[PDB]
Amino acid sequence: KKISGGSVVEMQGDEMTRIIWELIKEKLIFPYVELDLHSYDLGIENRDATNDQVTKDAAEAIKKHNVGVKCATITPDEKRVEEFKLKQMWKSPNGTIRNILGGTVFREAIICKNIPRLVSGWVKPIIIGHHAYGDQYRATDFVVPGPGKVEITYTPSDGTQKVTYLVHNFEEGGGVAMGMYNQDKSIEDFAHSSFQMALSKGWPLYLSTKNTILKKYDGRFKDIFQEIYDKQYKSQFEAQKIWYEHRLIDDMVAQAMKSEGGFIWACKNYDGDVQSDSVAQGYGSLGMMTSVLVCPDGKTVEAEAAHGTVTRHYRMYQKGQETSTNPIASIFAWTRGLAHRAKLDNNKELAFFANALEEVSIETIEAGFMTKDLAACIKGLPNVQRSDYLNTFEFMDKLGENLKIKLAQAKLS
Amino acid sequence: KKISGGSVVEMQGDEMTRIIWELIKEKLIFPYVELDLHSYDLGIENRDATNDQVTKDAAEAIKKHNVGVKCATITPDEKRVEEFKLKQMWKSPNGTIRNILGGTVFREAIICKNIPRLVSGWVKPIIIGHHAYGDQYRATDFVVPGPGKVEITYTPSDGTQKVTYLVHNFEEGGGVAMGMYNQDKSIEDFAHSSFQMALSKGWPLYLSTKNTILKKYDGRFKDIFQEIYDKQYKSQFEAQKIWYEHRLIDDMVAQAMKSEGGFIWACKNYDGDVQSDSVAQGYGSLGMMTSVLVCPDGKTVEAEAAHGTVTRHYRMYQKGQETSTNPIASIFAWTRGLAHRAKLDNNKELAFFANALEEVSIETIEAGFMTKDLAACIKGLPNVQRSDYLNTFEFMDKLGENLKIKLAQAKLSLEHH
Ligand SMILES: NC(=O)C1=CN([C@@H]2O[C@H](COP(=O)(O)OP(=O)(O)OC[C@H]3O[C@@H](n4cnc5c(N)ncnc54)[C@H](OP(=O)(O)O)[C@@H]3O)[C@@H](O)[C@H]2O)C=CC1
Ligand SMILES: NC(=O)C1=CN([C@@H]2O[C@H](COP(=O)(O)OP(=O)(O)OC[C@H]3O[C@@H](n4cnc5c(N)ncnc54)[C@H](OP(=O)(O)O)[C@@H]3O)[C@@H](O)[C@H]2O)C=CC1
Ligand SMILES: OCCOCCOCCOCCOCCOCCOCCOCCOCCOCCOCCOCCOCCO
Ligand SMILES: C[C@@H](Nc1nc(N[C@H](C)C(F)(F)F)nc(-c2cccc(Cl)n2)n1)C(F)(F)F
Repeated sequence: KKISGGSVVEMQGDEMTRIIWELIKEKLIFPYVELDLHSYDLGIENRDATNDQVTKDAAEAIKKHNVGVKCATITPDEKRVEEFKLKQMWKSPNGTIRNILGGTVFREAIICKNIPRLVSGWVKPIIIGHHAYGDQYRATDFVVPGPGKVEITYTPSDGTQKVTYLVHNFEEGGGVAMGMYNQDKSIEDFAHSSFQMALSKGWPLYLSTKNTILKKYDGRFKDIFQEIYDKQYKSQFEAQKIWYEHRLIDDMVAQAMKSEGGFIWACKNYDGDVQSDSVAQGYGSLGMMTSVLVCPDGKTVEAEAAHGTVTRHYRMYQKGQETSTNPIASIFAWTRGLAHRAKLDNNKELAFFANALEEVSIETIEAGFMTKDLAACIKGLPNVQRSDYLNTFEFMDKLGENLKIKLAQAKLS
Repeated sequence: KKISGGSVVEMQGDEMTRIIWELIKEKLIFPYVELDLHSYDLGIENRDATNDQVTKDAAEAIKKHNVGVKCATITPDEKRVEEFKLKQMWKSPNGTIRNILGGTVFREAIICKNIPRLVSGWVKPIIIGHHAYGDQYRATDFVVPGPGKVEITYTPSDGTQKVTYLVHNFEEGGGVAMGMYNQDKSIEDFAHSSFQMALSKGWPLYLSTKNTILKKYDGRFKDIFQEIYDKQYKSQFEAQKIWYEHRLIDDMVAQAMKSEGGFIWACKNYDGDVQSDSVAQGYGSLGMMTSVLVCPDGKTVEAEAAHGTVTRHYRMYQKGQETSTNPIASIFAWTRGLAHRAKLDNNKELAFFANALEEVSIETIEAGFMTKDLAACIKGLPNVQRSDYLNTFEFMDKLGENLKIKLAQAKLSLEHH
């Protein structure tokens, strides 16, 4: 009857994405696929009840079963503490999971040909791999109050000679200073994840640094990537007629705007983070941005939407006002997780299903059925009328009918 | 009968831009302008021979004569050391010059009517206000060879106790660490140049930081800009119905991509570096962008192309293949440098020459004669044929033809009379 899906780790989420997540399971997944589902409720309340232990348990389950699909979750702040009366201000579950798995998140826009892009020549997506460790995000910065000397020092653990460098001698007034770092193993894992992602997609890979300026700091990224490429991955790239190349960051961003798309882009922490919103708006909507965490083994993945829980739409839903929330990124978390599960298990039936759900979602939007965010990209939000879009539940119903028709004609060979 | 040009500091560069540089001088400058030329060879080989002292010499010359025009230069890494057998990995000459001169680098695309953009919304220009001092260009980075503790310390001049901050304790391996800084006074001058540029153009101004992560480092930039705005510029902005607003760099990049253009973008050193190439490409080509470093005094300027030596095109040139590198940005380094020289000396003839060469450049491209990069914006790179563009030297020939006619008509005109 149903396709045997295998073991999948499922992580339930919050707010509007929580509603869509159950609609996806009930209307798109469960009628056709039978899964060994290991479910973890990462809803903000269950996280509070378990003192965030449910988040660590889910990450360990992903490590054992190799495939996880996650719904967007609330990252607590001070207002969230008051809203839910949380015991503590729990940290981001995405950060906790990524730190336990040790992978790199790759974000990819889902492209439908009728949705215009802000950059004219983009025909294929640009997949950015984000090294989410170190650099500015673990740095120590401080105000320099007046004249004085700032130095950075290194004291070896083996008791050998301590090294000291002059950062700056403030002579006239004050200013600011900061120290930051990165780690060899994290960079090596970042490289492995990047090479594995490029090989799975069959696309070339680019790493961006500023090693001409940061000769030691950024040069280490360039050296680690090149040595791992030359020793472990180059023949696989050549056999697929792809390649790896290092580029300076300023040249790289311009090359990305000029390109047609269709490459993997390994980004340092800052470079990947600061442009994520622009890539989403550049291709259309945040609702079309999916993501996958790829571990250096190439075997363990965790897929999820690259956007949040869409709190503003959830507030409208709570007051009975019509919402039109895009489910594509959430749906593609399931198809990408299920497609990886099928690749691990040599499951042709599941691989066919995952691709069929992708085609169904793209064909539906390209046929003119879309949510308000996509209609606004075509027409401009001030010009969007009610007849231009389907609400959140109508669009899920339309996807469910098209998927049923697609699989029914696929069963007729 | 040549135009008396005055004192100009010239800095020769590397690879493809070095070849274009000589063509500009022999075809567009030397036949029409007689200069008191102070030339410094910043080619990678002469920098290696002088142990990079020629770079410091050029910066001091710019300080003395107040006008510098620089060709793009190689900043070496390990690959360049082996290529040229260098004595060491010399620091970027631009970082050295900018950190001696200080100030703000203003960068803006060169717009021709027949060149489609990559960002269709950018109907107005975007001017990048790039802080030229500190941050990554004056950073101290090193390899961490193994387990150990990295700390950053502050020892105040007032004799009180040293302050020690833990950066990271490497426990099981090695990695990298670095320290960087900036100075209150240079941030203040950066703010003043940004506000004054916005008021001169009549456009709003935005400053982008990452103060959500670097609350102290980037918070200082945000605080200094807001302090100077509220106390010295806010009323003037409101008189022109413009404004200044701080933006998170994440929001600013997305906001700029959705925008109509027509604003000044004050950027920190690293961000202004990336945005220079990105904004140039969005309007058409890296070869169509000016860049002028303006020192806090306003008297000294260093003009340059925003792009690099175009190594990839030079590699084709070395193979004996025809290349179509865009020389406009390098030409506008000369015209912008000479225009400031004319302003300092109140040299009407030289001021006319600089503007005339810029007009000839625009007019030549808008007439259909352009390099391959601009033909690709019109036709799309998969569709461009050899018949659609000129190589670098044919294009320089066409410019020289039109400039000779333009300057000949100027000397017969009434304004010269
Ligand atoms: N993956 C994760 O677990 C992440 C979770 N979050 C959490 O999500 C919550 C909300 O964060 P927020 O800043 O609002 O960011 P969101 O991504 O949730 O939403 C921001 C805006 O983007 C638009 N948007 C995003 N996703 C969709 C979609 N699927 N369909 C239609 N429009 C969409 C909406 O615009 P408009 O209002 O104009 O219609 C929305 O208001 C926070 O608690 C945050 O911590 C945040 C980031 C990642
Ligand atoms: N101000 C300076 O002195 C600078 C010096 N450099 C140095 O230059 C060298 C090369 O740097 P790189 O990263 O390649 O950056 P470049 O700016 O030199 O070139 C990158 C790419 O941009 C395009 N491009 C740039 N300028 C032009 C132009 N005038 N006409 C047409 N296309 C152009 C070309 O793209 P395509 O290949 O698609 O045709 C080129 O391959 C390095 O040694 C670097 O240190 C770099 C930046 C600034
Ligand atoms: O057939 C499936 C299709 O279903 C469509 C969507 O289904 C949604 C189901 O989501 C998953 C839930 O299923 C698992 C069971 O979960 C148990 C409860 O899960 C918690 C989800 O939150 C539900 C809302 O309750 C939150 C409790 O309130 C806390 C704060 O309360 C504030 C006061 O309430 C405000 C109500 O609105 C006010 C409007 O003015
Ligand atoms: C989606 C765009 N990515 C991107 N765009 C810009 N600039 C835009 C062109 C604009 F000027 F409009 F803001 N900058 C960056 C960047 C990256 C790393 C560090 C920094 Cl500081 N910036 N990334 C892409 F790919 F289309 F170029």
